[PDB]
Amino acid sequence: MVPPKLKQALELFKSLPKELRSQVLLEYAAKVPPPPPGVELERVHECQTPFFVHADVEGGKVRLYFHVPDEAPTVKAFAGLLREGLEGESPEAVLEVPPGFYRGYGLEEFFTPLRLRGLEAALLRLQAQVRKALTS
Repeated sequence: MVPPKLKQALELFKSLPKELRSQVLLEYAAKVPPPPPGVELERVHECQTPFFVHADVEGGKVRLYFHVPDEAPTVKAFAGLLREGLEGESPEAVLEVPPGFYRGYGLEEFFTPLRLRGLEAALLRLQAQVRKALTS
């Protein structure tokens, strides 16, 4: 099931005031460092913008990597929220995460049911990139 680091962010979100929730989603993106030189990110067709993600596990922790060209706030926001409650997590917990772990809160109403389509692909994709790690 979804980890705490995340459940916390979400729980805190649905708990935080909308107005704030907005500023929160922003901060998150602000807390999104760039990937290392070499790593290869896969574009997320599902999403309109050229959103590149890359899930992996080094040692015994997961390593999330996002790349936003237009540095979209709504695109980065999520990308951040993902790592916010995944970065450092396990490759099994990150997989145990459903494609709609933001429904039981108040994120969907933030990134719309459309924008989600793309954001989602992010997880689904990563989750597909993790399976490898398991036996990488």
